[PDB]
Parts: sequence; structure tokens; C-alpha cells
Amino acid sequence: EDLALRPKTLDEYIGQERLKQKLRVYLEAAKARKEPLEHLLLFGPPGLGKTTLAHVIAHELGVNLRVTSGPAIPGDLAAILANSLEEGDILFIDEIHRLSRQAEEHLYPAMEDFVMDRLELPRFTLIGATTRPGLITAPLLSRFGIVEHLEYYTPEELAQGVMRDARLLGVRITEEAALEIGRRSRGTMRVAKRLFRRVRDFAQVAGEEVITRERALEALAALGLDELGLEKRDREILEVLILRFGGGPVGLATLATALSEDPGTLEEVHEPYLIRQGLLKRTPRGRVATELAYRHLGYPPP
Amino acid sequence: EDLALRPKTLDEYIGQERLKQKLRVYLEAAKARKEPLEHLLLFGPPGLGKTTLAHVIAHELGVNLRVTSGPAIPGDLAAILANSLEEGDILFIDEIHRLSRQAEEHLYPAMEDFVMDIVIGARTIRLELPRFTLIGATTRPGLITAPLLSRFGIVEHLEYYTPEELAQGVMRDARLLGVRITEEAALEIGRRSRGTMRVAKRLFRRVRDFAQVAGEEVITRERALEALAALGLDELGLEKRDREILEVLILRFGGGPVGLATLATALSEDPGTLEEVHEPYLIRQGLLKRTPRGRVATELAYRHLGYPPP
Amino acid sequence: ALRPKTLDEYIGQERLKQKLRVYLEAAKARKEPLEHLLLFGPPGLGKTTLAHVIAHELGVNLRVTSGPAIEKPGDLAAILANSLEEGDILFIDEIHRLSRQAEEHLYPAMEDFVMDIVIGQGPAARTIRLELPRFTLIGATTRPGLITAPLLSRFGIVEHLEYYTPEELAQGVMRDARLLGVRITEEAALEIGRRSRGTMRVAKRLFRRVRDFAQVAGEEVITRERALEALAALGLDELGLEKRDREILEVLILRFGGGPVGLATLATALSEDPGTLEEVHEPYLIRQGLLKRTPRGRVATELAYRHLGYPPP
Amino acid sequence: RPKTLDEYIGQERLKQKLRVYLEAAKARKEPLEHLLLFGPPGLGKTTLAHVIAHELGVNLRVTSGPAIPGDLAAILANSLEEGDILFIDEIHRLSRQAEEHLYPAMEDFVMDIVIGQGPAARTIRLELPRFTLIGATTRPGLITAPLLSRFGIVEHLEYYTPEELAQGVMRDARLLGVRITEEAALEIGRRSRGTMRVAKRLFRRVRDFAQVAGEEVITRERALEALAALGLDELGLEKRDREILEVLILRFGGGPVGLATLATALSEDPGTLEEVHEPYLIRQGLLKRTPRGRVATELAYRHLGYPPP
Amino acid sequence: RPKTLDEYIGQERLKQKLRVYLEAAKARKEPLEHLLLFGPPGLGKTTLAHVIAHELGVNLRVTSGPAIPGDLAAILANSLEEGDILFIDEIHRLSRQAEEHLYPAMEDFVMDIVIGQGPAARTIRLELPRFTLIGATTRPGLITAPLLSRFGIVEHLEYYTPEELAQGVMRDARLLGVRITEEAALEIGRRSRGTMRVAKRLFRRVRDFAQVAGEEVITRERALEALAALGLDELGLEKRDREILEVLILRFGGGPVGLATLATALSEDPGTLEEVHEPYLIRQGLLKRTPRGRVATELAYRHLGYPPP
DNA sequence: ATTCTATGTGTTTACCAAGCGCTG
DNA sequence: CAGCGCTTGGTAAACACATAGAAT
DNA sequence: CAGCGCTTGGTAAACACATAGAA
Ligand SMILES: Nc1ncnc2c1ncn2[C@@H]1O[C@H](COP(=O)(O)OP(=O)(O)OP(O)(O)=S)[C@@H](O)[C@H]1O
Ligand SMILES: Nc1ncnc2c1ncn2[C@@H]1O[C@H](COP(=O)(O)OP(=O)(O)OP(O)(O)=S)[C@@H](O)[C@H]1O
Ligand SMILES: Nc1ncnc2c1ncn2[C@@H]1O[C@H](COP(=O)(O)OP(=O)(O)OP(O)(O)=S)[C@@H](O)[C@H]1O
Ligand SMILES: Nc1ncnc2c1ncn2[C@@H]1O[C@H](COP(=O)(O)OP(=O)(O)OP(O)(O)=S)[C@@H](O)[C@H]1O
Ligand SMILES: Nc1ncnc2c1ncn2[C@@H]1O[C@H](COP(=O)(O)OP(=O)(O)O)[C@@H](O)[C@H]1O
Ligand SMILES: [Mg+2]
Ligand SMILES: [Mg+2]
Ligand SMILES: [Mg+2]
Ligand SMILES: [Mg+2]
Ligand SMILES: [Mg+2]
Repeated sequence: EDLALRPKTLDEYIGQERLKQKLRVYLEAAKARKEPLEHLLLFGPPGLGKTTLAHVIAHELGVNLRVTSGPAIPGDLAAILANSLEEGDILFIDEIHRLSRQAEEHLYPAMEDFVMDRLELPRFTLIGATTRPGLITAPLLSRFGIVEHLEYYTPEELAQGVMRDARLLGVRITEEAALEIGRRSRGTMRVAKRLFRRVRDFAQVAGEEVITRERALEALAALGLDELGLEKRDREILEVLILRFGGGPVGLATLATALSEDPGTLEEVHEPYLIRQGLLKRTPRGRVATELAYRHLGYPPP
Repeated sequence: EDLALRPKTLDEYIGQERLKQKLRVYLEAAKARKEPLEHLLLFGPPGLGKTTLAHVIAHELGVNLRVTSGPAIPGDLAAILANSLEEGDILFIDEIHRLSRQAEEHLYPAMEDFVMDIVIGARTIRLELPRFTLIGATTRPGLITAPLLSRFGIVEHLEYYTPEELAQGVMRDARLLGVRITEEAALEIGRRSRGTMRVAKRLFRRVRDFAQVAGEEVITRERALEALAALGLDELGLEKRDREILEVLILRFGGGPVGLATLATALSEDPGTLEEVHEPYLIRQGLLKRTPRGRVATELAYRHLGYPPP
Repeated sequence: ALRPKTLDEYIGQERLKQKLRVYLEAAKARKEPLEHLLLFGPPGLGKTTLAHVIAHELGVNLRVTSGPAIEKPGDLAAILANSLEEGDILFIDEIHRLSRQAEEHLYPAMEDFVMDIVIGQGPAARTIRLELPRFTLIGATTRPGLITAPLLSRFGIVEHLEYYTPEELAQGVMRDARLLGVRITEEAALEIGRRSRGTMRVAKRLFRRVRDFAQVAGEEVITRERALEALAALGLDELGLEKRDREILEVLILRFGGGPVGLATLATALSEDPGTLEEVHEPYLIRQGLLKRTPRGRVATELAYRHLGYPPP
Repeated sequence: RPKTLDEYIGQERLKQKLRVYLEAAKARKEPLEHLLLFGPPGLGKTTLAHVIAHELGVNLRVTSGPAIPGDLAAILANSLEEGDILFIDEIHRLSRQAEEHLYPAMEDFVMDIVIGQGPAARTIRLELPRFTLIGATTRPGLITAPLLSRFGIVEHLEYYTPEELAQGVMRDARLLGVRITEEAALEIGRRSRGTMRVAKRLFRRVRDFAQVAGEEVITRERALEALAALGLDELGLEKRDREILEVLILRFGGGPVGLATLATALSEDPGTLEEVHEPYLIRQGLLKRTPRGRVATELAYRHLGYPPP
Repeated sequence: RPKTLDEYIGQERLKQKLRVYLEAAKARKEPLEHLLLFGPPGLGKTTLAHVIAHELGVNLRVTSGPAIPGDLAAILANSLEEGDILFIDEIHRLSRQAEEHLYPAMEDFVMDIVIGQGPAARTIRLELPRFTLIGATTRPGLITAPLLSRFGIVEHLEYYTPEELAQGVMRDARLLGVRITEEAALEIGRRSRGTMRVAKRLFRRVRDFAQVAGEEVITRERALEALAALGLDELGLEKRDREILEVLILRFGGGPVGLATLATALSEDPGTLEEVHEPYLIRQGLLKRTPRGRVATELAYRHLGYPPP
């Protein structure tokens, strides 16, 4: 029924250790003096645990959470702040970058002092989660007390997440299988959950009841994933670059035409992970395959 | 009658073996747990069977399917999601990339958790949607935002077809239309296609027109070859313009690096037309190379044109 | 000006006419609408007249529309759902000018003959699939590279218009004179066609100017000499070159010896932006064989030497 | 909420023909013709619409006149199946723009929809399923001739009787769990103005009096003292209407008076006197509207126990 | 909430002349010429406006650019007194309609008022008292030449030194009742970016860390440990800016990169990188913006402990 | 209901630089 | 071996198109 | 004394002017 298995306690939250230290310090300090938290902002690549952390913060402060969104919302944002906002409650605006300039101009004046345009608003904390903080206007971006950045997870944390999701769903999986699924993940929790669900479907169709390590490996091979998590399309991109063009500078148009691919999807979907993993370089004369790409595909380095 | 005859079941779908070997597993697993399929994205070059596969998936699941177009639809998408969604029904959007960047933000909270953020009036309220499936087919996945592209549970790529699969498609279309055709004629039409099902159907229709005008009743191999030669297609599907491009490259410029503007002006052709209409298939077949110093004709071009290698 | 009404009156595109005749006959025999057609080529070759001729041959109606005319998808929906009957032909000139949002509304309209529209304007908005009659779309464009690949793959028949031989331009000029009441001879028409650049509209323009010159000269029949004098007055060589192209060739032959000159050096010598010399003057010179592009520079061919009355190398 | 036509209280004359029309429509497997229901306010035309829809076995689309021009297309194209029923309460309040968009959809079942929106864009004609439309207006005058011309069946809602009002009071008492005798409900219905809302309100007030009195059953007499304490006659006039008649008869001799002088005498707003109290003084034969003023009829003299003029 | 010019923290260069202008205007019993305050955002121009108003002894009317065209007329008519100060924060956001209504009120103290609400109607010229208008903006570019020409005094706000930021931190600590030493406040001010809000926020974070540690006094070592736990460098660069510099220098060799490639390498939004992290990397000499991409200067190499190019 | 203004986004265009061959 | 010429590729800066929020 | 002529007075029904509202 539910596949987005969100943890509810900060102890169930897994991977953001250096963020968790500061968050625990701030939350203990705010609870010690019976004072509401400062305004908080979360940003990072998609799928890393912004909304989950907002809900966990709401639970840990022990108050209610009022969830809204930027696309959902100028004259509207002045209503939720007073109509259904209690003292100490948290207002969570997910995807806050989409919020209008006029709507933003009616939000930060109510952030420094809890009054609008007098009407006394109760003590409240604003939590904003977005992928593009650069779209938030400087006046609104300057009244955020805490600004935090979400980092990529290590394979062990991804394995822990896979095991927890398996236990909640009711699937018997081994430590090594979860480690393999986490290793093949792209440092992202959502990718790990998706890969685990695909392996679960493969095992269920095959009739297996326990996902042993070899069963996980064969399921991932059927999915078409390397030891680095590369799909078939990424491997084909690297192979075309190495063979058809000698691995030297190519360019976006030439490489896209050779691969029967759109240049935009080659540049904004497939390339970033190869660049992160060190299998590709964006030389000013074009794209270049690194020695790691040569050795990963079983080719003699130049 | 109809010219876009689509298969209805996964058995009639012809040549996506690698994709089907996993799609069958996913559908069987979804049916076993009595749960709808996780969200799906189909992408690839035009003419390979994305919309047909979406309809086939809808038929296989047994649930209804609602068709939407990406260019058709920011706040509207909330209305379409809320008004006309039933538990298990598949929602299908073609050209999902054409959705504005503001209109996918509304799809963000309704794909991982099935609850929407809407404002009434009062204040903000949360509308809980039924457990549905969204299928999106697009040729440019790089125009879909990263969060939405991450919300998709299953992402698949449509690859090209072998000549035998194109021949099977031609035979199926012929038996559906009411035209008799030989195995070898269908194989020739498939070989002259550019690995695309739409191209194969179009070539078959042109050959049928030629044979019907000529008065022939059964399209044999010889009649098919005559019709294809009348169209002006080689054994690799090259037209006359492609042969002209290769001949001018080999003869006038010596086959070496030339460039785009020079080669286009030597042809009295627009360079954009040359690079976007004729060049990609020549590159795919191996008859042309985009070297850093210009366009170069490969040895395959020399052998195909019947010219001595340099 | 004057439009032919049948495929026999259409002057001089033989391979296209041979390909098109069988398609038209087959469509007529099967009592079915014709496949979608795309006509592309350089301007002035007769795309719109071919569309009208095809519409007359099929015996159906023709609705003419322009690419920039359709600003919004609502206009396209109104045209497709109301103005068109079963088997009618809708002609869009300069398809590549269509906006991509409106260009992508045509994929279902041409493949499935259904159109997806959102109506309701608020919380009551919902999607409808307007059914469409089995119409036919003919599209004319000069820049096929600006048409999206899914759209270009949906055209059943795609054809290219070629330049006219001087004899065909002479036949067109003679037809225009006969339909206009003039008494031009064959040699004058052939000369007017030769000075043309393989285009019909320029041939008609030149014939009309020669007619004006001859009429004010008092002659009742346009002889070859009168046509030559009128064309020289208009400023055209025996190959149709203007004065600017002629002086470009003169400068290249003299100031640089006719050898590899390069684009920048020649442009500076001629005091021209090398974005006008390359795309307005060079293409026709290369077409006529008067100029050659070399990895070292621009080379004037021997035919340019002979045409300009200069000694051979 | 009644469901079948036999559960409806007291529209016997209308129900007799409604049964025939509905049976004939069902036998042909064809949607019923468009229906218009006239009647004074307070008689329950929406309940009759619901009963008709249930009898036909078809869903509803309820909408009032002043609801939102273009929303008519939305409501017609969103949730209308084959033979669906659309009920437009207060159909004389529709705007002229919204009125000149419905009769195409009544005579031909085709609606023109604005598709481009925004600036002056084009429209498309769209086909709708065959449907029946029920209209309910209390002011037939504001219904234009073209709008009235497209309605196949036109019927009138008449005032109830003391017995049907008594049945309604019994139904309400049974729903609320209050014990009431037949004659008490008959008295309550008699003192109502042939309207269901008035009968229910009177029953609730009598219930309050009886409950305060600590009585477990409401009999005839207890209803009588409750209605006497409410200040009501055997005809339904309050103390204010009796005061109006007595002022008209005694102070002015019953002759023509005029709105301003009578209102000044009664210390009441002239509009309040004209639009709240007078309409039931008329319709009972107790008052007249002469061009020279307001006159009291002989029925007013008889009712108040005064000697005739 | 500072009140007088002596209580203001650190605009020594501006205060030295502002005191003279205020004294000269006060001695003449005449309001001072309209003043325009330039400066980067976050430096506190509204506090200086309040201080100026208090020193002149007149009332202040706070207004912003997008306040509501006719609201300017109201604020100029009703709430202006002889010598009153009208402060318009964010004055380059003022609409052109309100733009071509304020310059007659600055050069002649007369304004036209629309009297016929509704249709076009007519206007009447009205006389205003002699007042001073104080404008504040961060972007001088959007100030048109006619608007800039009518300001008698134009002055610039500049970034504070670490010592002035330390004084502000001490004032905030005293207001909040937290004991902090001289050197700790100096370190907090040094690790800020010449802005008061940054210093206050850093002080609050150090306060949270010290309170969790259960320390009654924030000394120097506690401040240094807290600011190290925040990933702050001696220049105030966070971990993300140092990572940007490291990626630019190591992965790309420091040469031109471009926004898209660098953002892809950092897994960041290009607009986020350009508008939130780059501006302080510049202005410190650690980054350059070439037409061929972004380049790391020698200061970046020296700062990160890397060998020079 | 139309007009106008803004902002955010998709698409195109104009430098600028680097590299390979010829050169004389 | 030191200009001259052509050819590719990427980076930033313009356009042009929409929506939405505005007043009239 | 029984029409004819005038003079007053009140009652209801029209106008005409505003606002507000809505797209
Ligand atoms: N520490 C964690 N433990 C368990 N699950 C986690 C954790 N962090 C993230 N997730 C999972 O990450 C998934 C998606 O991330 P969310 O927390 O829902 O929001 P988000 O990741 O910010 O969204 P996007 O699409 O990446 S912008 C959820 O299904 C969570 O279960
Ligand atoms: N596997 C298949 N079996 C049978 N017919 C097929 C198959 N794949 C494609 N076709 C036919 O090919 C034609 C075009 O295929 P589509 O799926 O409509 O195009 P597409 O894949 O959606 O690409 P576009 O233009 O980007 S939407 C239709 O007539 C289909 O019936
Ligand atoms: N004949 C009836 N039988 C049963 N319940 C009725 C009847 N008439 C009205 N009601 C009740 O009246 C309520 C609905 O209001 P109605 O009085 O039906 O509206 P209406 O008849 O249109 O009155 P007006 O004049 O239009 S406000 C419901 O509780 C019905 O049960
Ligand atoms: N120099 C200063 N001396 C004392 N308090 C100051 C000073 N600068 C700012 N403040 C405090 O800052 C608060 C007012 O906000 P400011 O920071 O002054 O707004 P601002 O000066 O306009 O900065 P920005 O860039 O416009 S957001 C009050 O609490 C003031 O006490
Ligand atoms: N084959 C032909 N026979 C006769 N006239 C022609 C022929 N081709 C072109 N023309 C004439 O030349 C002109 C070309 O313009 P038109 O065909 O309208 O647009 P385009 O510039 O796209 O060709 C027309 O006026 C037409 O009369
Ligand atoms: Mg986002
Ligand atoms: Mg598509
Ligand atoms: Mg054209
Ligand atoms: Mg009513
Ligand atoms: Mg500001």
C-alpha cells in the first residue's frame, strides 16, 4: 500500500551524520530554553531526504506540522499564517523556490517579527526545502537562521536503508545482497529503494523466498547494471566514445548524433554521473574518456 | 480504413525482446500482488513503438487508460489529476517533456505519495488521490526536470529493429490491409527500412501503390525490387540524395575532410538540411565520419559506391 | 500570376511528376484520401501551384494556411475541427515557422486523426480527444532541417523540387506570353530563361520587364536582339550574374591572381562583411562553376576566365 | 429525503400524470422531455426533482441560477451520461450570455465551447449525450418566450392541505423521536400557510413548549395552548396581521389608506408591511389593493368578529 | 534599536559628514535636501534613517517601493508635517506611474490629485509642506537620471570592519543576556562577511553550541571550536565555497570552466552557484569571470595551501 | 475583459580559442 | 617554421514565448 | 337642483442617479 517508507524519529534517520550532529545541538538548545527553532532551509540534489528530515524535525520538536507548497500558492500566503497556525507549530513550504516574488515579499516581513502589516502571529518556525536556492530572492534568503545541505550517502548507509525497507515490506534479504544493492545505487536513497524493489519483483517472479547474494547479483545483471551502477545506455555511450572516436575530444552534437540520442538528454541525464565517477571529462575541445573508463570496459589504456 | 494499426497484446508486439523480457516480469509481479504498476517512462528515437507499447501495457494490466498530451496542458494538471482519476487507472501523457517546468512541480507530490497540495477558498488542504500509474513517452528526456525524472519507478529505452522484425511487421500490416506479399519481398522492404517500423510501413504502402497501379495482384520479390528501384532505394535504403552526397564527397573533394558549408554549397543544398536530414543515417550506417577536421567518407562508402579505395 | 490547373500543365519536374502520378491514381482508385505530403526546395520553384494542382487532381477542396498565421494551438484546433471535411486538403506554407508547442499538436492529428485539448478554465478543466476527419496535410518549406524529427517522420510522401532547365523556363515564359497576349519568339524566351537562376518567378519578372521595354520601343514582336538589349539594360550577364558578382570575380582574378585568396582577405579587399559574401554571392558562383572552394582558399575556375574575357592561366 | 414517488407527500394531481409520463419514458427506453416546474417558494421542487431522478434511475446534476457564462459548458460536458438529469434551480436568474448557450444544447444537443480562451479566440461545436433538463422558477414572468418554448412538459406546484402538512409533521416527529397525536398534527398543519417549512417550524416550537412543560406526549390540547401562546388563530395569522386588520378597520374605517399612512399608524417599515405581511392577507380574501389605497374586505370583518359595514 | 548618531556602530566616514549636514540644517531652521543612500543589501540603511529622523527631531514615515500609484498621493498628503521625513526603502522598485508623480513634489512641493474617482475626470494641484525625502536602494542602475538629479545629498554605505561587527555582537549578547568576551566577538566578526545579519546569525549559532556544552561564558576557544564545527574558515568561507574552489583548481586545472560544467561537477544548480556562492568568492579575489569561463586566481591557490600555477 | 509588465525558460547567435595542414 | 586558412566546439548573451498579477 | 367647471390632495407608478460587482 505504501512504498515511501518515511522514518519518523531522528534515530531512524540514517545517513546525514554531520548534519545530524548540528541538528541535534540546535534542537536540544531550542528545547532547553522553551523557544521555537530558527527558520530552516534545506537544499541538495533530488532524492536525498529533505522532506523526510522536515517531518523528522517536526516530530522531534513535538509540535504539529502544516504542509504546503510553492506551486500550490500573493494574497494567499497571508491567510495560512494566521488562520490555522498555532504557537510553536512548523510551516513547511516544500519547493519554496517556485514561490512568487510578490508572495515572497509578504513572507520575510513576517519572519523577522511575528506580525503582519496589529495582528499578533504565534511563535512558529518556517522550514523550506528546495533544489534551487538561487531562485529565492536575497531578502527572503537572508532571514533563514539555519541553512543546511544534504550530502550523498555511503554504500553502507544505503545498505541499511535497503534492509530497513525490506523489513518493513516483509522481504527476507541478506546483508551482502543489500550491500550490493547499495553499491549499485547512485549515492541516492530513492535509487536504492527503486533498485531493491526491482530485485524484489525479479525474485518474486522467480519464486525465491530469500534474496541471497547470488540471487541479487543475477537480478541486477538482468537489470543491466555494472559494479559501478552504470546502465546499458551509459556503457554504450562510453564504448562509442572509446571506439568510434578514439576516446579523444568529440563534442556534444557529434557524440549525440553517433548515439542516436538527443544532445540535451545526453548532457543532462547520462553525462553527470559519468563525470561524478571520473569516467568522463568535459575538455574545452570536447568530451574525453579517462583511463578509468578504459580499464572499466576491459580496454587497453592508450 | 486505418493506417496506424496498433497491436493490442504483448504477444502481437514484435521485436522489443530485451525490453519485453523485463516488462513481462514487472507485469507478472504487479499482478501477483494485486497492485498497480510503478510509474513508467519510455524514450527513444521516433517511430519505434512507444505509444503502442503504452496501449499494450494498459491492455495487459486490464485497467482503463486516459490519454493526455504534454503540449495540451500549469494549474490545469491539478484539475486533470483530481477530477478523472480512478484507483488503478493508468494516466498516459505523450510528449511529457513539453510540460512546463512549473506544471511538473504539481506532479512532484502526487507520484511518490498520492496526495496533492491545493488551496481552497479557507486555507491549504491535502487531496488524497487513488493509487494510479503514470506512463510518459518522450523523445527528449533531458527536458524533464531531475526530481520528476527521479520519481519514475521504471525507465526503459526503445532500440531499433532487425530486418527480420521489420519484415514481420510488413507481413502483419499486409495481412491486416488485405494485400498478398511474399516472404522475400517483405524481407527486402525490411532491409531497405532504416531500422524503424514507421519507415517499413511507409515503404510497404508505397510499394503497394506502385504494384496496384501496375496491375499486379501478388507482390513478389521481383515486383518489390522494381517498385523500390522506382522509389530510388539502394540495398541499404539510401535515396538518391544520399548517393549524391557520397559521390560529391568522394569525387569533388577527394573524400577527405571538407566541412559543412563547403559540402553544402557544392550540392546547392542548405547545410542545416544536409546535417539534420541526410547525414545522421549515413553516420549510423558507417558511410560517413565527423572527424575534427571535417566530414570524411569511410571505406564502406567506397565499397558501396563501387569506387576503388584511395 | 497564372496558375496551371492540371499535372499536364505543370511545366518541368519530370521525376516528381512520375512519382506523383502513381500515388494520385492509386488514391483515386482506392477512394481514399492521399497520404500527407511534404514539398521542400529553394524558393520560387512552384510549391503552392503544385499543391493547388494536386488538390484539383484529387477533386477535393484546398484550405490554405501559413505557418506564422497559426499563433496558438486554438487556431489550429479550430481549423482542423471545423473548416475541414472528409478527404479535404490543408496546405501549410513554411511549416518550420510553426511554434514547437503547436508543431507537436500535429502528431496525433496526423497519426491517429485525434486531437488532445484541455478545456474547462479552472477546477472543472479536463482532457478531451476531438475526433478529426481523414484529411490530408500538404506542407511546403525551404528549411527542412527546422522541422522536428517526429513531424518529419509522419509525412507519408516527401519530395524535393529541382531547379528548372533553361528550356523549361523558356516554355514557362512562352506559356505566360500566350496567356498574356504577347508575341515573344522562341529565342528571346530561351535567352530570358538562361539569364534566370533556375527559378520561375524570376523568369516571369524578367519576361515582364522585357515586355515593357519592347512595348515602349514600339515593336509588336519581341526578337532576340530586343530581349538582349532589355536584359543588358537590367544589368545581367549571359549567366545571369549581377554587377556585384562580376566585380567580385574581377577582384579575385586581378588583385590575387585567381589563386587561393581566403574569405577574410577577399572580404577586406571588397570591403564586405564575410557573412554576406559567403551566403548571398558565393553559392550561385559555385553553382555555375565560376568559383571553387579549396582547403587553402577560394579559386576562380577557368570557366570564370573564359566568361570574363581574360587570358587562360 | 423521499426516494420513490409513493413516498412523496401531497402532489396528488401532479403525481398522477408524472407516473404516466415516467412510465411512458421508461418503456420507450428514451430520456424524458425537458420539464419546467412552476410554484410559489417553499413547496419543495428540488425534492420532486430528486424523486423523479430516482424513479428514472439516473444520477443528478444539481445547479442553481446564480452559481458562478462558460460554466454551463463545463457542467454539461463533465458529468452527463446518456439520459442524465440536469436540474437548474431558479432558472430565471441565468444571465443572457448563459441563456443563449443552453437552448442549442436543448434542441440539438450541441454546445459551442471556447477553446483558445484569453483573447478573442475561436469556438468549436461539441456533441453531448441526450439528456433531460428540469427547471424550477417561482417567477414565470422573467422566463423569456424562447426559453419557455424548449420545455416539453410544464407543470405547476400547488399549495398543500392540512392533511398532507400533518403527514409531514408526523414524519418529522418520527425522525426526531417525539410522540404526537393525529389531531395535534392536524391542528399544526391547519395553522400553517400551506407550506412545509412553516409546518415544520410550528412543530418545532410546539415541541419546545411541550418539552419545557415536561410532557412525554403531545396531544390536541397541549398543541392548542402552545399555538395560543405562540399567538396564532385558526387561520394562521399572527398578532401582527390581526393588528394590521384591526388598524385598517377601526382607525381608518376600512377605506383606502395607502402604504405610508398605514405603516406610520402601525410603526412599521412600509416595505416590511408590503412584502412580509400583506401577501398572506391577500390570497385569503382579507385585503385588497385599490389604486386609492388598501381596503379591507367583508371577510376581514367576519373573521375579526366585527359587525359588517 | 539605536536612537542617536553617537550610538550608531560603524559608519564613521558617513557619520563624519552626516553630523555636519545635520547641524547646518538644524541651525538654519530649514529641512535638509533630499538624501539618497547607496549600499549593498544587509548594511542597515533603515536604522540610519531612523537615527537621522531622531536627530532632526521630526517624525518618520516608512514606505517601500511596491507599497500598493495613488497611494503615494495619500502618503504625501495626509501624513506629512513641516519638516517631516519620508523614507522610501527600495526606491528603484517604484512604478513609473508613481515615478512621474514624486518629482514635482520634490522640486516644487506641489502634486496633482485625482479627485474624480472612477472615470478619467480631472485633477487638482495641491501644496505640500517642506519635507525631506530619504531614498535607499541597492541597485543604482535602475535609478533614472531625472530621479537621481533631484537628490541633494548622495552617500554610500560601506562594509563594516571586524571590530564594528564585534561591537554589534556584544550589543546583541547584552540584549540577550549572554556573557561573551572581547576576543570571541572579534573572531565572530572576523568570520562574518562585513554584514550585521551574518554576524548576528553566527553569534546565535555559537550561543547554541555553548549552551548545549553547558558553558556559562563564551570564551575564545569555545567560539573557535563552535565556528570550526560550522565548517567556517578564517575568511568566512563555508565548506561549499571551499569545495567550489577545490573542484575548480584540482579537477579542471583552474582554467576556464563555465557555469554548466562546474555546476554539473558540483551537483549544484547553476543559478544557485552563480547567485548564492560566486558573489563572495569574487570581491575576495578568489575567482574571476572570463568570457571563456570561470578562472581561479593566485589568491585561491595561496589560500587553499596549494602550490602556485 | 482587455492591457501592460514581470519573470522564468527554451532556443538561437555571435565570439573566441585551439588545432591541422599547408606555406613560402 | 611562422603566417594563412579552415574547421570544430563551448561559453555567454540575446531573443522570443508563455504565464500571471495589474489596473482600467 | 343636477350638470358643469375648477381647485386641492393623496396614492401609486415612473424616472433617474448612484453605488457595487463581475468578468
Ligand atoms: N535517512 C533516510 N532513511 C530512510 N529513507 C530515507 C532517508 N533519507 C531519504 N529517504 C528516502 O528518500 C525518499 C525520497 O526523499 P524524500 O525524503 O521523500 O524527499 P526528497 O528526497 O528531498 O525529494 P527529492 O525528489 O529528492 S527533491 C523517501 O522515500 C525516503 O524514504
Ligand atoms: N512492435 C510493433 N508492432 C507493431 N506495430 C508497431 C510496432 N512498433 C511500432 N509499430 C507501428 O509503428 C507506427 C508508429 O509507431 P508509434 O508507436 O505510433 O510511434 P512512436 O514510437 O510513438 O514515436 P513518436 O513519433 O515519437 S510518438 C504505428 O503504426 C505502430 O502500429
Ligand atoms: N413533499 C415533501 N415530502 C417530504 N419531504 C419534503 C417535502 N417537501 C419538502 N420536503 C423536505 O424539505 C427539505 C428540502 O427543502 P424543500 O422545502 O423541499 O425545498 P423547496 O420545496 O424547493 O422549497 P422552496 O420554496 O423552493 S425554498 C427536505 O428536508 C425535504 O425532506
Ligand atoms: N549599525 C547598526 N547599529 C546598530 N544596530 C544595527 C545596525 N545595523 C543594523 N542594526 C540592527 O538591524 C536591525 C534592523 O535591520 P537592518 O539590518 O538595519 O536592515 P538594513 O540595514 O536595511 O539591512 P538590509 O541590507 O537592507 S536587509 C535592528 O535590530 C538594528 O538594531
Ligand atoms: N510548373 C509551373 N508552371 C507554370 N507556372 C509556374 C510553375 N511553377 C511556378 N510557376 C509560377 O511561378 C510562381 C511561383 O510562386 P509560388 O509557386 O506561388 O510559390 P513558391 O515561391 O513557393 O514557388 C507562381 O506565380 C507560378 O505562377
Ligand atoms: Mg525543486
Ligand atoms: Mg514524442
Ligand atoms: Mg513555402
Ligand atoms: Mg425558494
Ligand atoms: Mg533591500
